[PDB]
Amino acid sequence: PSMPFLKRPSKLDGSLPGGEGCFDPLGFTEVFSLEWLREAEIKHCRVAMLAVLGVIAQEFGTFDFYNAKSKLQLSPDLHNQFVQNGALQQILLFVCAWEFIVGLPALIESVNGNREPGYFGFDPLKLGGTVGSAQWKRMQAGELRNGRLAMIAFGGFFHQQLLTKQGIIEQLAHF
Amino acid sequence: VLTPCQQSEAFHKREINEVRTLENRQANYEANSPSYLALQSQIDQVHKRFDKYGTLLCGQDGLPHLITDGDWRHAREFTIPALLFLYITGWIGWVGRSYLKYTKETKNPTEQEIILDVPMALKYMLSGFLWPLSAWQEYRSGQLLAKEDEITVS
Amino acid sequence: QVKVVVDRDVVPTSFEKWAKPGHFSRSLAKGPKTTTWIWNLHADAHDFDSHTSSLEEVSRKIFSAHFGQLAIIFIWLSGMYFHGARFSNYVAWLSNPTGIKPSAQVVWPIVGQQILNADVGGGMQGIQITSGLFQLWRASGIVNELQLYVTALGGLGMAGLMIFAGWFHYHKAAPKLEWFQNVESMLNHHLAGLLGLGSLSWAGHQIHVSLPINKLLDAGVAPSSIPLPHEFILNRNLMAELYPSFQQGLVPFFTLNWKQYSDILTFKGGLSPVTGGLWLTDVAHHHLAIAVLFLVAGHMYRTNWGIGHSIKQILEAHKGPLTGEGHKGLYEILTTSWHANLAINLAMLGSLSIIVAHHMYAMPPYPYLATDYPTQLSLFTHHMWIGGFCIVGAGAHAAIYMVRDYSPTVNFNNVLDRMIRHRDAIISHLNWVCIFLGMHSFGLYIHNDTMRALGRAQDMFSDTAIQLQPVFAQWIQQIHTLAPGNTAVNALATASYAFGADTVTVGSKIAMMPIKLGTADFMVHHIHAFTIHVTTLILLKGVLYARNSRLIPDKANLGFRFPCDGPGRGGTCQVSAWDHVFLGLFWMYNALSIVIFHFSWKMQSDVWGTVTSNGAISHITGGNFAQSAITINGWLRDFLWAQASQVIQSYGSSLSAYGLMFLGAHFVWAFSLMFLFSGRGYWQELIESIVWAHNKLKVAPAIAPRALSITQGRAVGVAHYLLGGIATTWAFFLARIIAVG
Amino acid sequence: ALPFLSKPPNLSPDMPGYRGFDPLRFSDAFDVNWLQEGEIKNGRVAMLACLHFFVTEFYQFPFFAGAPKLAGPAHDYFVKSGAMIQILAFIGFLEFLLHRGKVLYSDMEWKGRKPGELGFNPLNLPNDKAMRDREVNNGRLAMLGFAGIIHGEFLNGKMPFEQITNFQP
Amino acid sequence: MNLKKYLSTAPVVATLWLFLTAGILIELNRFFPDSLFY
Amino acid sequence: SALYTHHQYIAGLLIVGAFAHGAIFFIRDYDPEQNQDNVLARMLAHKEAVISHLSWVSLFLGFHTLGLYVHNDV
Ligand code: CLA
Ligand code: CLA
Ligand code: CLA
Ligand code: CLA
Ligand SMILES: CC1=C(/C=C/C(C)=C/C=C/C(C)=C/C=C/C=C(C)/C=C/C=C(C)/C=C/C2=C[C@H](C)[C@H](O)CC2(C)C)C(C)(C)C[C@@H](O)C1
Ligand SMILES: CC1=C(/C=C/C(C)=C/C=C/C(C)=C/C=C/C=C(C)/C=C/C=C(C)/C=C/C2=C(C)CCCC2(C)C)C(C)(C)CCC1
Ligand SMILES: CC1=C(C/C=C(\C)CCC[C@H](C)CCC[C@H](C)CCCC(C)C)C(=O)c2ccccc2C1=O
Repeated sequence: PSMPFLKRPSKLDGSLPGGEGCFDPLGFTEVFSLEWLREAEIKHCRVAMLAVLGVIAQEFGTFDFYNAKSKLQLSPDLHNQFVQNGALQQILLFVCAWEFIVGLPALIESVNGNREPGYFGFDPLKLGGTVGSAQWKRMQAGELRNGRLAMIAFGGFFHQQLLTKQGIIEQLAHF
Repeated sequence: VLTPCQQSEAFHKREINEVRTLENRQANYEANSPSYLALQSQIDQVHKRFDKYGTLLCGQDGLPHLITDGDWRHAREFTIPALLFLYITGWIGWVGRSYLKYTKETKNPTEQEIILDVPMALKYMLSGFLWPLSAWQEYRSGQLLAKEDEITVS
Repeated sequence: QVKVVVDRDVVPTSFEKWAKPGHFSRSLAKGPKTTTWIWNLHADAHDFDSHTSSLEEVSRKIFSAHFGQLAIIFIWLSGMYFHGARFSNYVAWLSNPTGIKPSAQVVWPIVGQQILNADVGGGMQGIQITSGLFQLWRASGIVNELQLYVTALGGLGMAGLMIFAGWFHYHKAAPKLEWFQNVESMLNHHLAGLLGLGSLSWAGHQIHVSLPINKLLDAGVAPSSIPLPHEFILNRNLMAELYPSFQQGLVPFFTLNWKQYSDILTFKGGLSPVTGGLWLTDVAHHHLAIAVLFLVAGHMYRTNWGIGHSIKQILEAHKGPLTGEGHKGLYEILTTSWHANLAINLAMLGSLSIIVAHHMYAMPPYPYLATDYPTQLSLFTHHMWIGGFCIVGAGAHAAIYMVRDYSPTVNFNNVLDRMIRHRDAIISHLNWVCIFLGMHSFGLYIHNDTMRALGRAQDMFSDTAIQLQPVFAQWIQQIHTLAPGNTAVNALATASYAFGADTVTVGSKIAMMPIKLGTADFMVHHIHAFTIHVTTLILLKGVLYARNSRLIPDKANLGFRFPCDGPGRGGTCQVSAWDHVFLGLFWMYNALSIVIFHFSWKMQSDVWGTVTSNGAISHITGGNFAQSAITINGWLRDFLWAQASQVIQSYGSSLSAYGLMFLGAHFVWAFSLMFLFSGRGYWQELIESIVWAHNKLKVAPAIAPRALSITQGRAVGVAHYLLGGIATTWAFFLARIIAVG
Repeated sequence: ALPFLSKPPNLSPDMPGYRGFDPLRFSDAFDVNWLQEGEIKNGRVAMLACLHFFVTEFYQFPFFAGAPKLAGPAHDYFVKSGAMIQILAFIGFLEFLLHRGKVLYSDMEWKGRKPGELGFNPLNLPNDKAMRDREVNNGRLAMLGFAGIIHGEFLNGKMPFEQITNFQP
Repeated sequence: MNLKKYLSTAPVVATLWLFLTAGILIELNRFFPDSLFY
Repeated sequence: SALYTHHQYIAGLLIVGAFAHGAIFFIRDYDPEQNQDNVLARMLAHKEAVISHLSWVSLFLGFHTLGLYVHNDV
């Protein structure tokens, strides 16, 4: 088939940035129109890369003035040390701006099919910010793959709690 | 006889009755209970509720009556929400009249009342604010009323 | 034969036709030149058998709409599990159920209505549940709030599968009619797959969740030392202590040594006197009996393998001589029209719901259900009213089949139209039975009314007066007393305590008492026989005279919702098959109003109430039925006046919302009457006399303001008569028994 | 201007204050010229209002107030002191002459190419040039930080000017 | 494109508007409860 | 308590008789050619304003008794 897999030759995709192939084993791109799922994939991969760099960069031990972390999960100490400061409310609220103001009509550009549904502009780079053919696709695959490994790797960075109850640096100090 | 309400005795008996009767529910919970905090805020909403009726006229029942003469000592009871209310439904009436005399001359007026032209609707929604001297200036123009519309036999 | 033939990518999923209201009907996409276009937009919104005659497109529309209904039901049940999770005192209720009144909904604190938050114990207030969800959850074995949050989450997930399901089955994979008229397979999968695997897998839940948990709660363990339901399946050693038959595994099952499963499964009946509900051993054994018996029942329909029946060769073989042709034709009747199937399924669904109501008062199946009487009351009452309305839908949709989808060619001399050949002899003997039962069911109340009013109480129909002891009900009730030793041989206790032995007291509250039926209960049963025969008179008159009456010999040409024919024949107002459904809804309100008034007053005099020491008895009304149900002054005084005292004195207290739903539901009731008595020939030029006052000020509405149509203008009178009249009894019942139970 | 192709609404690029920004397409259905005149008028009156929150220093306290740098119930202080109704009368006596049609969406007085009334310009060194383009920003920044003053009165509640040096919560 | 035309119909605008005025009254009766003056 | 209620129900019955025979007068007894633009023909001319304003005051009182009783009762 067109897939480097069992069999489904080009169900609806095939030109998307799968450099190793188009994966798609289950019937989502059968009926979901694929532009919605692409905007969801890219938005999840961006926010998951922010999540994993959040967990690691916080596990390098930095606070203005707060408690000892011992974790970056488990809501009261970390999360509701932050909420009771009256502090995460705005860091949610500005994203409540961002998605409704510049993500919702952006998603309307993901309605009509005139977007390439990532693309919030945003290349503040010289000598390497190619919007064209080569580096846009092979770097968009970089954002895509590092975002997917950010999704799963953030999955493990959450789920090392039961036999650990410690930091992931302390998980590296354990076997 | 309309006593001033801040010194009516049976009125203050209703104060003692609702504060204490509502406090009978407060005798179930501990000092940090959210229910108990809600009845703290509720007792606040009873003492404020009764101190903010200090200029009404609660008669022999201890219940705050009103006055609709426009005495100007009781204008805050009725005539000020009267003028306020007639402003609000003169707004609504003027918006509805202006919008209907828009869509009376469109392509498909039957479709215009199902599917509101939110362009022209929210044009008139806001534009009917100065309706006393817009109806007074359309009424002098011979445009507010009509003449020789439908009627039955005789 | 059997195969799956499904069109893919049928209807585009654009929002384009939302901008054309009334796109669906070619008789209605003209646009509103009148306001009657508005209301006909909604009454024709689900005439799926009246958009287009093509049964394929209709059948796609309905089968996709079902998933919308199940989407709303899963949103609703996920609402109940989340309101049980976040808002309820269920974890506190699980500690002591007989003390803490059940509540979920915690009213937002705005002006005054914070007084509706009833202090129901559990350290948290809110308006009290009478739906009895907590008794369903203790039977389910839900321990802490996490299973309620998770099951609400799965409720939303199944709601998403139903929205995406119906979207997927109208638009981008929608089946052919050959898929729909595969009815041997539809029964073959509902009798087995839906109901069979439902009851079997539910027996799996009850055995591996509810039996260990509601053994631990029957011992009285707080829900902290109880392990997870989960943690009973990882090892049998947590269940072999509770039931030692789990130690033997499934080996006594496959060796047919089913004596060994007497611990898990049994046939006891009665009620567990600790929890006041059924023994869940009996209930799990019960669902295994529905399991094997329905899974056997599924395999009687030949689909692909030439093994089983078809419906055709069954129905054609019942060619009895008094019908002549036999059932030749019904398989073509019931596989081409949907209103016929809706008549049957609504009739059996509603009557099943009444059966549900009776089997929930007299065999209370949930733990601590008969100890909080409002949940005991209203779960009787509510399944009566959907138990009622769904019957009238039968009388609607058996009428509609006779009007719309009837066809005399396929339906010639069979069992169906041979009724219509003597429908005068049907309706005439319903007419005689209605008058005979009306005299002998209500004239007894006027009789005892006068004899008590004339002083001659010896001439009444009391206990002491001319007795009318119901002989047959007392006799077969005595057979049910003599059940568990004689004929139900392997039983231990009776089928219920509404039949036999001494009552069940659970926390000084009477679970079930042996109901005595004497000489007043007789006459209320003849009320019920009467008002069931009147609705059967109107709803068989609405089906047999649905198509060609001898008054109007073309109703099939006029339609189903026509108002009338005219003033000719001396006036033929309210003559359609719809109009008999219009009357069957009022008589529904009558028949069920006196079913529940029979319930909620005989079971406040002969069952419910409290007990004191030395086994003493104390009902809520205190035995005040048989001396007082025989009249109507005793009825209206001792029930509708005396039981109002806890509804009417409810102001200032937490029941006061019912005191608002008592008055306003009177309002809506009387507000119905304006639509019933008047007619649109008044309102149309009353309205047009107001249209003069808009044309004078140029506020002429472009959509021309007609009055309501006749069938609408009476349909709204029914729909306020039932909301007002039903919500009066709703707030009267729940305001009555919460102040006691 | 706005990069993800969402920028051909009912608006026009040669309009003053333009930097290509209507994500929620308010230019549809809301009469872009009237939205422009509301932006200009909100910018100028918020501009003067934050100029009151700039010249809350000791200068020009002429005999009536005696309440320096309050910014909260100072509104209530002159509801109590009277003559705040009177400035609605005076502003009404302006807005008879300024707009002359004075109805919000019905009959907007579009005659002179620009949302600016009667040509209030006695100095008149610039005309309606691209100075318009640098008026609107000097209104827009005058809007937002104006809120930043009053919210500094809301939850900080300390002082308008005394956040800037080394004063942080 | 036509979704806003569905959001411009009579009941949808009537609920997005009566929901809004109902929100004006409910939010204006938490903030200022028991308002019998003025 | 019975004389008052007696004469009030008889009072309402006889008003409704006066208007019922009013309508019988306007159907089976009315001649608008002997009543050429008469006071009665004037009444039938502005009957639209009459019924619109009766419907107005009846609507106003029905939203301002029932409004105040449901207010006081809530
Ligand atoms: C377009 C708005 C509008 C306007 C200006 C009027 C104006 C009038 N109506 Mg009215 N009316 C309206 C809509 C309107 N109506 C609607 C929609 C209905 C159906 C419910 C009625 C039903 C009605 C009756 C039954 C009667 C009047 C009467 C009257 C007159 C007396 C004032 C009164 O009591 O109002 C009555 C007000 C109501 C019954 C309720 C208010 C109506 C709506 C809810 C408020 C307007 C909002 C409107 C929907 C906004 C649409 C435009 C917007 C979307 C842009 C007055 C000329 C009376 C009359 O003839 O007196 C001379 C009379 O008896 N009206
Ligand atoms: C054994 C398989 C099976 C099961 C479990 C069901 C179950 C159901 N059918 Mg159904 N059906 C089946 C086979 C089955 N059907 C077949 C073979 C046919 C063709 C002859 C039909 C034709 C049919 C029609 C025409 C209609 C139904 C309807 C219903 C629902 C009744 C409402 C109810 O009880 O709510 C209880 C609800 C539940 C218990 C939820 C169950 C949902 C889970 C996910 C099981 C569903 C299994 C599903 C078929 C898997 C799809 C396979 C696909 C992925 C390849 C119920 C969900 C009615 C309905 O409401 O439409 C939905 C309806 O109108 N069925
Ligand atoms: C309280 C009001 C009331 C009463 C008494 C009835 C009574 C009746 N309705 Mg009914 N009905 C009512 C309201 C009422 N309806 C309303 C509101 C609706 C609106 C939906 C309907 C709609 C309706 C339909 C659609 C039908 C009926 C029918 C019937 C009859 C059923 C047969 C029966 O009971 O005979 C027994 C009679 C009684 C119980 C009445 C009391 C008579 C007493 C017991 C004996 C006689 C008293 C006395 C001795 C008279 C002689 C003395 C006198 C001459 C001085 C019955 C006469 C059915 C019908 O016409 O044929 C069966 C029918 O099809 N009704
Ligand atoms: C409870 C019974 C009831 C009620 C309330 C009414 C009420 C009314 N009738 Mg009436 N009527 C009744 C029984 C009733 N009737 C009966 C039994 C008959 C004999 C058939 C008549 C015969 C009759 C005639 C012949 C006439 C009336 C008219 C009227 C209106 C008089 C004007 C007025 O007061 O408007 C005030 C409005 C009200 C009192 C309506 C109630 C307010 C509602 C409940 C609030 C709005 C809805 C609310 C928000 C709830 C929302 C519902 C939810 C689903 C969303 C009024 C609507 C006349 C008319 O049209 O006048 C203009 C007229 O000519 N009636
Ligand atoms: C790109 C964009 C910006 C940049 C925006 C950000 C800063 C770019 C950076 C993005 C980062 C965050 C990408 C993240 C990728 C995924 C991370 C690296 C996951 C790593 C996990 C790996 C290490 C596996 C980890 C196993 C996880 C497993 C659970 C066990 O525990 C063991 C263990 C730790 C080995 C600018 C501004 C800088 C430039 C602009 O032009 C555009
Ligand atoms: C206090 C007083 C007074 C006053 C009073 C008055 C005078 C009142 C008025 C009122 C009145 C006095 C009114 C009247 C009423 C009446 C009525 C009630 C009417 C109506 C009518 C009817 C009912 C009918 C109708 C009709 C018709 C419909 C048709 C034809 C015509 C007719 C008319 C017949 C006086 C001054 C004495 C003095 C002092 C004391
Ligand atoms: C009162 C009455 C009417 C009149 C009912 C009128 C026409 C309908 C009143 C309710 C409508 C829905 C009011 C219209 C209001 C619109 C919804 C817009 C208002 C703005 C908001 C509420 C959205 C009949 O048409 C009728 C017909 C046949 C027998 C009896 C009767 C009858 O008793």
